[PDB]
Amino acid sequence: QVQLVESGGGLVQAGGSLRLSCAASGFPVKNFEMEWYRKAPGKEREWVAAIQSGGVETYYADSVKGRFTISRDNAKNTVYLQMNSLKPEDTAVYYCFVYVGRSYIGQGTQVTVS
Amino acid sequence: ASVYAWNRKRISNCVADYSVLYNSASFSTFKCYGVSPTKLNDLCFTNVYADSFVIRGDEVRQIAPGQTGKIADYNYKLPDDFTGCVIAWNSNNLDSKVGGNYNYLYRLFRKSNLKPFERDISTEIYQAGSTPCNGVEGFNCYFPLQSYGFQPTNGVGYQPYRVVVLSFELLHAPATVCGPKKSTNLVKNKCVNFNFNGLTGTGVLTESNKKFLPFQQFGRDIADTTDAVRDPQTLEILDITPCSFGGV
Amino acid sequence: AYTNSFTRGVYYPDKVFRSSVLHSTQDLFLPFFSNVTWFHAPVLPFNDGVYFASTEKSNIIRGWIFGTTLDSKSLLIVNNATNVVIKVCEFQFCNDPFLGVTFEYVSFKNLREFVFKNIDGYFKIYSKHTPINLVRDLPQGFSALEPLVDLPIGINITRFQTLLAAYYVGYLQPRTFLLKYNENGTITDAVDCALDPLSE
Ligand SMILES: *[C@@H]1O[C@H](CO)[C@@H](O[C@@H]2O[C@H](CO)[C@@H](O[C@@H]3O[C@H](CO)[C@@H](O)[C@H](O)[C@@H]3O)[C@H](O)[C@H]2NC(C)=O)[C@H](O)[C@H]1NC(C)=O
Repeated sequence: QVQLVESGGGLVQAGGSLRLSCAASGFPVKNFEMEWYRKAPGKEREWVAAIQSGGVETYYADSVKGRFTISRDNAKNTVYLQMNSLKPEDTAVYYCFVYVGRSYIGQGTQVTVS
Repeated sequence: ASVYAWNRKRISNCVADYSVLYNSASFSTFKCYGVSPTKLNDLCFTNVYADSFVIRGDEVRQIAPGQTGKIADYNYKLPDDFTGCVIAWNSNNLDSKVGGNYNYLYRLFRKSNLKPFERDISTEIYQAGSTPCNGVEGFNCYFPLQSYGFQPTNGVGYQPYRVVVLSFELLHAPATVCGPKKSTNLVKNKCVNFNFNGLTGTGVLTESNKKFLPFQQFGRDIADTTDAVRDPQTLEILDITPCSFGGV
Repeated sequence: AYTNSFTRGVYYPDKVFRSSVLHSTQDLFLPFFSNVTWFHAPVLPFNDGVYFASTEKSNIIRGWIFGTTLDSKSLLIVNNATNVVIKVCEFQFCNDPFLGVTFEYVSFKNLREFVFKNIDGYFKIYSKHTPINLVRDLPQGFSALEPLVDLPIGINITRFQTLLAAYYVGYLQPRTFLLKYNENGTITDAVDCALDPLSE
């Protein structure tokens, strides 16, 4: 009943910017925590950014603090993911995650930085 | 231990004191069901098997007697009318390495609901389509071993609450591990009530002149009135006299 | 083989000191002047209780197993060189069971007799030491068996088997005793009430 899809992907170079999104159905994002994970070639899955369910505190991991920003829109039920100051270490496949009863994994988006 | 390998360890015939655990300045959402947390140390019960895990702390309130969800479906399940305590507290400084503590991968998919108190271990990937996976990962393989993201910049809902399961069951089993039982000092030559090691009562308590074999704990006399006891912390033998009464 | 049990099998029924009184009680008891099953070295049944009265110069016998099926379906009370291992574990023995020369506890010219008792889920450990010498049979002397340890399992044990220069097995069933306590608190004499009408 929860369907998650990802949009807004593309190809950038070193010094570019991008903007990802995760449209949602069947649950409110103001009652559950939204997370984002990425998947680089030759690497495992690791967390990028998240918003808590209260919407007050946003968090970023150790290599991605100070540059990335996650934001949400409650009326469209879509969470936006902003790319800034991109390096070729961020070449990955990006997914959005939520635990509403069970876990739901989308189809993902492809972001290639070179 | 991990969620695939949380062992049912039988630590028995010792004591696990819980009064030092309340003053640890660490416990957050601790909730002992059935019986109160205050009287865990004086009264004990059998089947004192123990478990442990660091569960990801987004859905700690999904673990309850009769509450389902994600953790209660695919990690660890509590039945109705739970006797026992699961204590959740944060582990931020030590279970968090730089770059993500991916030492605890976890099961994300199971075909059925978990039985309460089932330690689940398996290798085989999830079956969600009708096509079987050929070993090479495809679009309907759905690799269950996902990674918890355990980084130091995560919040309190994202950081793992460490949980220990001191599960309490009822059987024809020995009550092996209990909490401590405090004791006062010894009063002598006084008409007084006593609470010794198993036996309570009233009288006047004196020094002895007899001796026992090393296996008696107390003693009686003709027509079975208790006139003696051994004290356990002093290795001495102590006598019983009834209090002053009579007619006027 | 069988032999006569002259005055054996008495024990303290509880941890109560009594001085110079003739206490009478009824409990699970070995009858006086009964016949035990002597074996000279064997599955033996377990109705309610067993009196075990072995002698050996070095105690090559060290283990005896309780249970219902005695297999992996349940105590293994075994000794070793400096400890004993007792645990309730579903275990195995081969077609020639021998010792190759949920608990833990740390422990002829010898006669180590023991009695085992079964009530209310509890199994209790009684023993004596008996330093006297007789190679023929169990002697004419008198001894009372003091308790050692008590532990609950809640298992209806049906039979047993000992493993490894002889052992003696008798059985227990309820009759009434009289016990002769001394000044120092030990049992010095006993009377089985239902033995002969003088003792009645
Ligand atoms: C139960 O616990 C109590 C206290 O932990 C034990 O009593 C202790 O017994 C030892 C040996 O009798 C005492 O040591 C001796 O102390 C005297 C003077 O106090 C000194 O002259 C000796 O040189 C020796 O150090 C010890 O003080 C005493 N402790 C207390 C607080 O009274 C008791 O032994 C324990 N019972 C068992 C079975 O372990």
